[PDB]
Amino acid sequence: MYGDLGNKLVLEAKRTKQLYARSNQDVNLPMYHEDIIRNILKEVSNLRKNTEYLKEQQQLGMLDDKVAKCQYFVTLLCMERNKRCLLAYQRLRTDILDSMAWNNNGLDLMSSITFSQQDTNNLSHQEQEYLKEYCDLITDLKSGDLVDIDLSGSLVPPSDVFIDVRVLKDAGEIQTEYGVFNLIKDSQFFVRQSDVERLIQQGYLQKI
Amino acid sequence: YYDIDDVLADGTEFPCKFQYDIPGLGYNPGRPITKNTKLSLPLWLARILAIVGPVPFVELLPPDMFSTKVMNAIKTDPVALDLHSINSHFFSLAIKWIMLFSEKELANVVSELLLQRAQELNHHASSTSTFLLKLEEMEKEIYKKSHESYKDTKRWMFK
Amino acid sequence: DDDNTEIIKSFKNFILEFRLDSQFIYRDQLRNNILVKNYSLTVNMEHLIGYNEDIYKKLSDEPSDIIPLFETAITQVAKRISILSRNSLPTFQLILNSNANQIPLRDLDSEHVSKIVRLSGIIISTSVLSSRATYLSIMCRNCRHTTSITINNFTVSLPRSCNCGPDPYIIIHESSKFIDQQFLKLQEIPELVPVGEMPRNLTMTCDRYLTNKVIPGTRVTIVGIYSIYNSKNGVAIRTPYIKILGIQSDVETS
Amino acid sequence: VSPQQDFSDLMKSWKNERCSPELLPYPHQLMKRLLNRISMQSQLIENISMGFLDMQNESKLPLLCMETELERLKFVIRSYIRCRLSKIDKFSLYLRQLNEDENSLISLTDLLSKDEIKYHDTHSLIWLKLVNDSILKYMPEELQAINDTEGSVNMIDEPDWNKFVFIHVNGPPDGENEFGKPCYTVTIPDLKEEVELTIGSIYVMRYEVIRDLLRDDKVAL
Amino acid sequence: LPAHLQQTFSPEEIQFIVENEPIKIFPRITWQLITTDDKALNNMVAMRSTEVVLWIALLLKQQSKCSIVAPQWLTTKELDRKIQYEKTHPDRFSELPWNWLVLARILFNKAKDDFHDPIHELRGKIQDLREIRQIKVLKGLKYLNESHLQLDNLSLLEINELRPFITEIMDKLREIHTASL
Repeated sequence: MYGDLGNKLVLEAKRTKQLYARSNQDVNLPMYHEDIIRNILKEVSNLRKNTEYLKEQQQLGMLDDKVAKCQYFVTLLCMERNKRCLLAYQRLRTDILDSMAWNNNGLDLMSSITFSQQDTNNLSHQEQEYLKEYCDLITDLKSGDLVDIDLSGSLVPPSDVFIDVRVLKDAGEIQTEYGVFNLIKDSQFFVRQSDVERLIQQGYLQKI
Repeated sequence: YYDIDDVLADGTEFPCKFQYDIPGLGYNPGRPITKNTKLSLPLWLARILAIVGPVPFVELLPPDMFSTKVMNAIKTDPVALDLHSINSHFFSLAIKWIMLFSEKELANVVSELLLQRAQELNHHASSTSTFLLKLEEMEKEIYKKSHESYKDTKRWMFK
Repeated sequence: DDDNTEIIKSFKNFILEFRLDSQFIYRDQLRNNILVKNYSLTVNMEHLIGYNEDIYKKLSDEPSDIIPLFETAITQVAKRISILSRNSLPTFQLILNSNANQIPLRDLDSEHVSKIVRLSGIIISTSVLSSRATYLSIMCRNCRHTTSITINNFTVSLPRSCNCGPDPYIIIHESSKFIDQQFLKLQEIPELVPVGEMPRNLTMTCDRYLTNKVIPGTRVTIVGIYSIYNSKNGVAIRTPYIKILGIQSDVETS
Repeated sequence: VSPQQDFSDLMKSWKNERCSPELLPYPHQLMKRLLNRISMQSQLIENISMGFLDMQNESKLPLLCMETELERLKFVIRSYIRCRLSKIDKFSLYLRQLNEDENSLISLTDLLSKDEIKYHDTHSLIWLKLVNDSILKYMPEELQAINDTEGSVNMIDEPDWNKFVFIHVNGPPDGENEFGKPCYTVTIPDLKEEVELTIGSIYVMRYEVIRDLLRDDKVAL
Repeated sequence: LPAHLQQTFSPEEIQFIVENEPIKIFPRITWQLITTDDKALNNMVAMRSTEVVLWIALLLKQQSKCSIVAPQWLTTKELDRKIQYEKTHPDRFSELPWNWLVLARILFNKAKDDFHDPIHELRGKIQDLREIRQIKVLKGLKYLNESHLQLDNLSLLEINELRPFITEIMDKLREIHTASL
């Protein structure tokens, strides 16, 4: 009853891992809960308020009682508990997030971060600032190499090395890089792995 | 710690009675809590109250889950025993309580139970039925990981 | 019985060598079945008839004299897979579900008796389980002959020879291995073909792993052999039942 | 010094990396000569591909070969570093505590890449900045610092040296560490008596007992 | 962020690895190329065997410009001595190329017409040697203790499939036991 709201919150955190697990991974997190954590923050503010109040009270009334210690001990733990929840949730949220910023940006010619992450505005803007700052953070890693990378792509090794891509209602032709593949619905291109990696992440290509 | 299983593991209630009186009850209008009151506490706070004192603040009365009836029943047929009903956390939990109370006796017991489940879980690692329903959450997670390695290695086996 | 050796060799050669490109569907069906402790196998007849036309030519001829040589044939295979040496391993039940041609309930009249018949009807009520026997020991009331009788399927009287007589053989129930049985009773579907008359219901015996597979009231399509039992109620007038191997419920049904 | 060897060491590093529970030293001496080498052949193949069109009013094979090869090896390191950056994402705190302490070897220019160090500090920064305007406002006074309380704990974890890693034992025999009957190495676990180790057989154990064997590359993972 | 798997290798990645092993070939052909790691070759002579890396043999086999040799250990008459030697030492896993599963998948997809008696034989043999060996692993896995295991000679794929399992419940098992002393 004392610290249990955090147990319920992480209990809810669990279900997003369930949605990232088997899964299938489309992202589409329901929302970031600002309300329930606001409840948590009001509860914890309550706590630390009574804490400094009693911290004033030992200075006068309690007179360093053996019992007093407990309040600064036990209730202190509660602060930690909320923290233990609040970060555990939060890191989970960054884990479901940064990976998404990894596997797709997105990808050639990134060329900008847009239309991605169906959560969009529904997810908190505090995370989105972190996010845009994070893909800005990875742009520098993109700028050190000189591989070339394409780090974002090709998690799965090339074979061999030409494939066949079957158009999937995409228009097209937007293939400007390397060559004008001239995208055309209902058209399969006997194209190497090179531009396939880049174009498959977008949603144009279908069968590898 | 950050993983959800641990922070959820700390959420579980234990029957721990107070060694001492503590006015300023945070649970309601006592105001103090009379000595030797039996109050259920989650593990997170109760964990360091047994250490800090040279007499500790709490007795640590053994949880109903660890009742010697249970630790006996798990020595018969673990494979048919239902863990998911009792807690459901066991290994995530029991691992803490074995260190907290420093009990040697049951190590040899649970160290056995977990082999006996697993010699069964390499059996459902091959491609459920009812059984998948009675695993402990964390154990269950390992079942995902194994079943996925196998499934993926089979899907690689052909085309 | 060199012929049974000849048939069983063909069944082993059908399980070990069968290839759908390239996994062996059956051989892995087997392993993945013994591990979960299912102790069953489901053959797909189309693969069977694809493999040899011959063994299906005999299996649609005299099923009840053959199918158990197929059971022993497959359990002799699980001996070489599930374990290795140099127990106990029950002889697996096979469940074969295949398309063929649906034979409606009204159209079952003699003539196909002891020939595998696929059909479709809504189950009325399921009868309470009861055990038949599989392997039971027997001792004599006098000379005390210890006889282990392997009873097979698919009634069978006990042997009278080691006064002595007429039938001095006791069933030892402390060592006897038992299986289960069900008795579905199925009313043909209301769409076709009731006409103006109440629809007939053929009595069916499921057994082993198909038992309790189906909630009464769910449409199904049974496969099984068609056969007749006595059950005094003349003359002679033996009454019809459908042994089931094996049952498959309609989509899905879970 | 041979290319093939740098590659075998690249693969070796890659496996040892994805296996072990924790981070390994950043091997710049090699990884940089490969980061120069690929910049060379990627320019070279585009040059020969462009010069090829001049003899055109033949065989695309060594070009296709070459290019496929380059796709393979440009995959390898990209897996490598895309992995290490993850372990940095998990160990950022631990590494920080490892940096503030004197002993023994901190990040420097060695333990992490000159590229990786940026990733580390910036990620760390923007992470602290995220949690700062999110849940610490509203800031507990004891919890101001991210570090051990202790308990529980936090992180600290996870320099976990006891975790199990499949290991395959390989290395040149003098006939150093071979005590018989078959061969090297010791072993001497703290909790248990030596097995000890046989070289033609893979033996799974803790990462800590074998870390020195790992350093020497006397056992592959 | 590797996402999957991540601690264990991917089934594909172990082929990605094994294709780095060299094997002999029979080139139909009679630039340069230096490539990087190959070291080979002077122009390959037709009807002459030579040693090259795998992924290139496979590459040149798609174009059917080269005929891969069968490994001396891949044969049914050869495999027979191996299952014979395997049934008779229920404890040890015998002698394995260590890639044999993955070469058994790879060389059968394309090269299949090059083998002498490839059809309906060897696949029957290795699907078997990949049976009794697997159950022998599951029955050798009851003896689990920390910290030791002899997995002796064992395929890379076989390692990779069961890895999360073993090295997870070893991390629940050894975790109580180290910590209870």
